[PDB]
Amino acid sequence: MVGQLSEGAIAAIMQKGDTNIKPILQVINIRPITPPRYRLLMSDGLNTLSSFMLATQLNPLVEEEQLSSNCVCQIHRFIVNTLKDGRRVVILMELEVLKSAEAVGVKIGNPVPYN
Amino acid sequence: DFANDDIDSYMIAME
Repeated sequence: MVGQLSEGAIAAIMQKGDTNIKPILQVINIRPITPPRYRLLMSDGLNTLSSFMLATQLNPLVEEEQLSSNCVCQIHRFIVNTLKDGRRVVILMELEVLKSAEAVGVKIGNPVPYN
Repeated sequence: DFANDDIDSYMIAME
């Protein structure tokens, strides 16, 4: 099932800062930071990365439970913000949920944290 | 609370 995810997309974002790609990613976890701001742990099958942030305009996808842990989504627009210390925050601007959490049911594959 | 670091604070300060 890992062939369903854009393996290598997290490394490409973190090395190249590519924003043209439309990677297919699995949500591993979502958590609100305190009008909620959602931080996402995402997987591309090979790696996870925890510095994804949901743009406020996408909050309805969480509020209506379309975007939830274990779902698979395709990113259609995102921005990278590189911190002074070199870590990168990935702001998800537009996305489509391709397969619901219920339909997927579990983490895909055995991704390891990016470093 | 995965990755409970200072990235939360950065994302708060954004926008």
